[PDB]
Amino acid sequence: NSVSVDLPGSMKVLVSKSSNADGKYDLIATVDALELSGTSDKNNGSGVLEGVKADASKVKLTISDDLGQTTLEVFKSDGSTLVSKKVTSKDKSSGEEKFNEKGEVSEKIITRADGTRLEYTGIKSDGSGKAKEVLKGYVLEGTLTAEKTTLVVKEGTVTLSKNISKSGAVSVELNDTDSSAATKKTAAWNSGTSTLTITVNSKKTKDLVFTSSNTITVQQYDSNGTSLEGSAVEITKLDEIKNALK
Repeated sequence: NSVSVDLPGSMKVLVSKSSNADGKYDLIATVDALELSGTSDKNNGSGVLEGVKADASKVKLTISDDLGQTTLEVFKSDGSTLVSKKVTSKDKSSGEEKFNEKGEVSEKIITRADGTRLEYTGIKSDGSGKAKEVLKGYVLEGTLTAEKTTLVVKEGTVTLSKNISKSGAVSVELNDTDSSAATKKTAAWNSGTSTLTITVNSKKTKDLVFTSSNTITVQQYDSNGTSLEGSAVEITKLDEIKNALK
């Protein structure tokens, strides 16, 4: 008469209806094809379950006390060193890591609640590596250091750099090697509205907004260079970012 409990990370746990003589509850779960089991001092499905892979790697599922978060770990066959770790947090975002022989992270894939991703690969012991942000319709590529992620789009002599600091703060910059005052793009970043305003020949030409929904929109200014015109258009493909940089 166990009770099924729904968990973050698309998993379920069965918890015993009543406790044992020690006051503890039995837990069972099946993850992929793997049977895991454990015992808990709570009655709600939280606690620790363990099992093994067919190749003898140890597996542990840890469910936080309030059911808000789950962690699914795989270890070497003696249980000592991590091989992989997936944490699903209470917003249903996830972080999935792989580790090298010394337990150092070598890959980290972050999936946000909206499905956009940050993919960090080839991570070295200094926390540097390759980076990709996977948006709806397009990807942005660049690098990771312990200070920031920098994602880069090039168009003509313009380079657009989207920075995500180690703290998560976004900033964007634009650099153009065009020397002609008539055509050279410059830009200013407004952190309060997450907006990059591009200027050419001393007039504002467009606002690129990096939204909290992990989209980018573009809106043009009137020929006066002071009032926005029309309405902002959501970028759907990388070509449209490049178009905004022409």
